[PDB]
Amino acid sequence: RPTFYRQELNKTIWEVPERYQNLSPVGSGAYGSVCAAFDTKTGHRVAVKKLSRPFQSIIHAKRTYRELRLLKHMKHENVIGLLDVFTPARSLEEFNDVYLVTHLMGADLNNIVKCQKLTDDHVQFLIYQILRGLKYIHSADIIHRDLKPSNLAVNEDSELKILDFGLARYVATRWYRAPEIMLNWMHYNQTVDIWSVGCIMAELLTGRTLFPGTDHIDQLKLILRLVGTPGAELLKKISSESARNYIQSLAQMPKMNFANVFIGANPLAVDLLEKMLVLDSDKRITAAQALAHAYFAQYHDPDDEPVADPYDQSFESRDLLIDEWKSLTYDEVISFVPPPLDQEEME
Ligand SMILES: Nc1nccc(-c2c(-c3ccc(F)cc3)ncn2C2CCNCC2)n1
Ligand SMILES: CCNC(=N)NC[C@H]1[C@@H]2C[C@H]3C[C@@H](C2)C[C@@H]1C3
Ligand SMILES: [Ca+2]
Ligand SMILES: [Ca+2]
Ligand SMILES: [Ca+2]
Ligand SMILES: [Ca+2]
Ligand SMILES: [Cl-]
Repeated sequence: RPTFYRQELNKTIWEVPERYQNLSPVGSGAYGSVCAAFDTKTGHRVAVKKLSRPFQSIIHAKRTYRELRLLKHMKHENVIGLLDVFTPARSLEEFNDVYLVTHLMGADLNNIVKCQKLTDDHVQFLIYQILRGLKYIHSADIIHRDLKPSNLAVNEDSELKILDFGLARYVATRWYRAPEIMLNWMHYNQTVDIWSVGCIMAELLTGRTLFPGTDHIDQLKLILRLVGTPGAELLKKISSESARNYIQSLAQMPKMNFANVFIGANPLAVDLLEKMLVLDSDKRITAAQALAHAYFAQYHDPDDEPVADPYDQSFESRDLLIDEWKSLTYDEVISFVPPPLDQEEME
């Protein structure tokens, strides 16, 4: 059995195996807070997330199970996955704390673009990696729904991983959210995340936020100025009569030619943005299709753009008692198998 030690971090006690040393806070994550650490077993740097009150309510308990199940399933170089999961509890009866461990990523995407005019080749690499991660999660019927620069972890070499996907069943930015999500439209698909990629890519190319709306109405008006007024077919998706009447009442605006908006950008980048930033979600390019776009020609490699194993989400439709979610979560902690340190081979 491993020996644990206690340390106060972010004003609360963390209890971790002695394997993990030099814990230092690196910010909050979804439903928890994160510390960087040194893994003395492998000499690797890791990030340890302590979930906040994982079993306080049925909402917390199911979200704890959801996150652990998802992260145990994700095995892709552009998606956050698990090196370890632990609890100081010796039994289910004692079980009240869950810690998740992944490879340390020092920054988020806001740290990459803030003080650096990115080259086009570098933007290609960043967006390529997002799309590769999205192809993988979407292939398991998992959608992010709130993709944004602060949900993209990046290391010192610009390697990127998607995180905080598949969650949520504090005031957040809405500047990157798909219109169908921001406005609660009745049905949507995986391409909500592609809208977000378009917003991110636009900002990496120009250094400016594409749609910096002050509220949901101002954000919609900014979007429509770029993409033009939608047809009546799009109203089909909106439940609220007041919202439909409002949108319908707006003066007709033509779509802008993106070449006149992103002056000086690679024409292939402009073409890709035109395919991502479409209001018709059935018309939006998918992640897999975007990976084949000529903008990524120097990075694209079909042998290294894998899909996910099938993911059983049947638990999502079930209402269970708190102790049932807790026991299921405990089972998943105990059954976790750490991956090999080296899981890759030369092409
Ligand atoms: N520094 C770093 N490195 C990797 C991941 C994270 C991380 C996690 C997280 C998720 C699962 C897990 F098992 C361990 C940690 N959740 C939020 N963050 C963020 C902390 C600050 N914003 C950027 C990443 N932070
Ligand atoms: C922070 C800087 N970003 C912006 N001012 N974005 C809004 C503009 C862009 C999106 C719509 C079409 C064009 C291009 C004109 C506006 C509205
Ligand atoms: Ca390759
Ligand atoms: Ca490597
Ligand atoms: Ca290897
Ligand atoms: Ca090959
Ligand atoms: Cl599974």
